[PDB]
Amino acid sequence: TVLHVQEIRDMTPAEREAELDDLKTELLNARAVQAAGGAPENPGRIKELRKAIARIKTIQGEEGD
Amino acid sequence: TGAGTPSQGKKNTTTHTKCRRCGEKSYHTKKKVCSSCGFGKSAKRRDYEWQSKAGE
Amino acid sequence: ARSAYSYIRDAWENPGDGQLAELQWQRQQEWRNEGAVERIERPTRLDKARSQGYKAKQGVIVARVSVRKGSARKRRHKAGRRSKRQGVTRITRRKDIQRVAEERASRTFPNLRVLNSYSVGQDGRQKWHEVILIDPNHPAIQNDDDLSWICADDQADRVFRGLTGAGRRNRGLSGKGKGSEKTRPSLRSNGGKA
Amino acid sequence: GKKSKATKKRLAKLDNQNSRVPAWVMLKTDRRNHKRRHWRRNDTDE
Amino acid sequence: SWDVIKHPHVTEKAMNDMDFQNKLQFAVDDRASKGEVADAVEEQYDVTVEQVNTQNTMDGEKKAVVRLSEDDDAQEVASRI
RNA sequence: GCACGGAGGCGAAGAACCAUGGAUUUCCGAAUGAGAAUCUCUAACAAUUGCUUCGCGCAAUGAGGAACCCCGAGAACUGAAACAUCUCAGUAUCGGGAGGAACAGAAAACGCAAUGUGAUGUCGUUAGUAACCGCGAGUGAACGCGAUACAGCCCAAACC
RNA sequence: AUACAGGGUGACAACCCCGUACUCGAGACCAGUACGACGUGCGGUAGUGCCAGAGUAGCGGGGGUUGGAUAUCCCUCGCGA
RNA sequence: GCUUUACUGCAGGCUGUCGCUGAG
Ligand SMILES: [Cl-]
Ligand SMILES: [Cl-]
Ligand SMILES: [K+]
Ligand SMILES: [Mg+2]
Ligand SMILES: [Mg+2]
Ligand SMILES: [Mg+2]
Ligand SMILES: [Mg+2]
Ligand SMILES: [Mg+2]
Ligand SMILES: [Mg+2]
Ligand SMILES: [Mg+2]
Ligand SMILES: [Mg+2]
Ligand SMILES: [Mg+2]
Ligand SMILES: [Mg+2]
Ligand code: NA
Ligand code: NA
Ligand code: NA
Ligand code: NA
Ligand code: NA
Ligand code: NA
Ligand code: NA
Ligand code: NA
Ligand code: NA
Ligand code: NA
Ligand code: NA
Ligand code: NA
Ligand SMILES: [Sr+2]
Ligand SMILES: [Sr+2]
Ligand SMILES: [Sr+2]
Ligand SMILES: [Sr+2]
Ligand SMILES: [Sr+2]
Ligand SMILES: [Sr+2]
Ligand SMILES: [Sr+2]
Ligand SMILES: [Sr+2]
Ligand SMILES: [Sr+2]
Ligand SMILES: [Sr+2]
Repeated sequence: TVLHVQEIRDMTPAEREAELDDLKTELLNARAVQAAGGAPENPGRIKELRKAIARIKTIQGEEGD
Repeated sequence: TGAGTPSQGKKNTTTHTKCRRCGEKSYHTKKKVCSSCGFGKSAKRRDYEWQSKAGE
Repeated sequence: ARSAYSYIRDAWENPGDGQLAELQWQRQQEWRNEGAVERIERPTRLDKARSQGYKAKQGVIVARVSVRKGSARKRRHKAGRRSKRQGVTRITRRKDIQRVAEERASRTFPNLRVLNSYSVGQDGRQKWHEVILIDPNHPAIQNDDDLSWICADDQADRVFRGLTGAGRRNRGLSGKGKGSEKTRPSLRSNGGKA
Repeated sequence: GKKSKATKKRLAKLDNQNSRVPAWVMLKTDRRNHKRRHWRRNDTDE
Repeated sequence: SWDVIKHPHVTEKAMNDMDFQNKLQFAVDDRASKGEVADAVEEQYDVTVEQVNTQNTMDGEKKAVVRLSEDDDAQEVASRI
């Protein structure tokens, strides 16, 4: 959602990686909040983060990094 | 000592276990041979025409 | 004029006479000490080899194979049988020794395909045959007008299905008329009565 | 007994499968865990 | 490529280890070693790991008990996630 | 998604869904660095081969598939109102192997004997005929003919 | 209505919805086949005993198998143009 | 299933012969 394919392709290789580490973190912290039985969730994002990561990873392989 | 109930109490040996190759609990851990898929005995998979009716 | 080859041929019509006799007596001493399947750089019977399709080229291999002489090596019946199916001593197998030889050779060279084979004698307890095998994956052969045919997929493991010359003879396929009613096109399609 | 790491993973999985069909699946399908196993009444593999 | 840290293991026993022994507990990939758990933890929360004890759980996962140096404060770390 | 929930989210930046192509594709598995009940230990075409720059450098094999197909191994119950030859039957089952189909195949054929036919399968027929057989029970073709489809070539040697 | 096949829709539906007839498009198979074209070069006379596949053809002992009977096919031992 | 100088066969052992197998 929030992150589209165009935007991802417009990022430089170094940006995708930084963007990747960032997404992985938001996710890790979401799984932490979830593990802590945290309610301030947004079930949509925890799902979106996974897709976003798969997208960047797909784009990274497509562009050669 | 009877061959029935009293002799059943001595059974605590583990022989057949889940097979790495086929997933069936047929891997004889003492023989290291699967009685179901043949693992440990043959590269080819264990099979026989008598596992079904002759004309089928 | 006569080819030099005809002289090898002529020598082998009487392997028990002349110089060939002394050669065999000498050779066999060495053969008896070799394995079951020994690769050899050159055919012992050149004329025969070339005649069967051999060529001095990359991808062409020749191997001498030895097999025990005699009939079947069968185990007597452990369960009830009628007198007829109790035989053990005089029962022979349906494949000749040359065919058994071709198969062992082909097992030794899994990637090669049997082209043909011929006899190189025997002693009182075994027989030797040399087998010509071809590398269907070598370009020197993929480009040979006389041998590239053996590169086709359906030629894979041809020996194991009786597609060899020795195979075809042994299957009673020589005759095109009388006598081949139950051999052609296959022993199996004819109910195995040939 | 002594369980290997793998044996242990399988045992764990079996334990997890031994849970009930979530209540919401009931409403959604508008009306059983056929694989419910008991440690005593049943026998697992291996 | 599998990650080392799966998520914080938050339970009554975990908190005690956090308040009383300056230890953090994590659910981690069972292929990870004690050393790989230490490194990953230091890099993720910028802390110093002193010791790591592991256990392959009956949930099919690996649990790690990570003690931080006296320089760091578990209570404060875990409290920012 | 099956699946009619709750919450929340995605979609006009055209999602869902469908077709084609691509990406990702854990471990065990022929399973191939060594070992192991799907894990572990210290760079790997393990093993067998061909070629070879003689270095795993380049390659092949392995296992699977409903049956079909080809090559080998090969019963007994049963029938004969017993039973041994015979029968059941080259069946069941076993070993090996290929393909999309296999196998066969351009005559040292046939032998309606001819001034005739003209690679090979297969189908119909020839025919339960010829032949076999405690001449018992039973077993059982072919040439030809009508069809289907058609297709004919390459070596060895001579001479170079 | 070149559509009265079938299904769905709160009951017996050509005309409510999907379809159905007609027409049209793509993929797969036929097939890298047929056709076409490139190259090669068919055939005939006379002379010449230059060449033409051996444990073979064939025979005998022992087995199996076959409708194969003296006249099937094969294996095995021995002999052998 | 068992027995034996029941019927018929089959392994196995003994023995001759041929091949392996040559020179004087
Ligand atoms: Cl072969
Ligand atoms: Cl005719
Ligand atoms: K019988
Ligand atoms: Mg030529
Ligand atoms: Mg056929
Ligand atoms: Mg529980
Ligand atoms: Mg421990
Ligand atoms: Mg391994
Ligand atoms: Mg009877
Ligand atoms: Mg019979
Ligand atoms: Mg009678
Ligand atoms: Mg019959
Ligand atoms: Mg005839
Ligand atoms: Na081979
Ligand atoms: Na139990
Ligand atoms: Na978890
Ligand atoms: Na996939
Ligand atoms: Na390989
Ligand atoms: Na090498
Ligand atoms: Na009867
Ligand atoms: Na009787
Ligand atoms: Na009879
Ligand atoms: Na006629
Ligand atoms: Na026969
Ligand atoms: Na004979
Ligand atoms: Sr007693
Ligand atoms: Sr008792
Ligand atoms: Sr015991
Ligand atoms: Sr084994
Ligand atoms: Sr099988
Ligand atoms: Sr093969
Ligand atoms: Sr009990
Ligand atoms: Sr638990
Ligand atoms: Sr024709
Ligand atoms: Sr000829």
